[PDB]
Parts: sequence; C-alpha cells; structure tokens
Amino acid sequence: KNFSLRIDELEEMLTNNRIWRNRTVDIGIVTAEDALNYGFSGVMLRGSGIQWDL
Amino acid sequence: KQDMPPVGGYGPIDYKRNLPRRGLSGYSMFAVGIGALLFGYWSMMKWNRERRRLQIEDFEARIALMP
Repeated sequence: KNFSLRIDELEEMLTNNRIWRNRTVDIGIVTAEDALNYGFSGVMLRGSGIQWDL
Repeated sequence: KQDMPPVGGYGPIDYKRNLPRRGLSGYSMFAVGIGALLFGYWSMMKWNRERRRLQIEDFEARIALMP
C-alpha cells in the first residue's frame, strides 16, 4: 500500500528531467520489420509498435 | 483451518501518477526577474556616482600640495 510513492520519486528524478531526456531521445531506433525478423520478444517490441504479449 | 486471507480490511493503493503543482509560471516569472534587476541598477548610480565625487576629493588633496 506504500510502494506507489516510491515509484512517484523516479518520475521526478528522471522523466521530466532534461539532461536524462537529452541522454535518451531518438537513440537506437530499431523499429522496422527487421525488428521482428530478428525474432525479438517483448520490450524492444511493444514499446516500439506491435501490441502483443503472451 | 489456519489459513490466510482476511474477511475485510483493504485499500487499495493507487496506480495513479500526479504531482503537477504550479508554480508561479507564465508572465509571473520574467516579471519578478526584471523587477529585481532594475532595482539593482537603481541601487547603482547612487553609489558609483557618489564614489566619483569622493574620488575628486582624493585628487584634491594632491593638488593643494605640490608646489
């Protein structure tokens, strides 16, 4: 009952932070159907497009 | 017959995501900034101008001697 505050700290550490957003935007964009021809499982799938999980 | 789950007493805790507290934004800022900065230069011209007056007094004691 008290874990959603601890995950409410990382939102203010990282998400609306600017330097970490600058360290991570548009980096390593593999999104094609070569990102499924490689036989990937989940995230680095569904985080890029295709909604599916077992 | 000694097993866990209670008959009642629950929350739950949220899954939510919220802390958007504003914050003094949007023409409130850029207005306290310029209003502070113009108080600075107004606090100049009362000291830098005044030090320029005592400066001439410092040269004054030189010139009244040296013949």
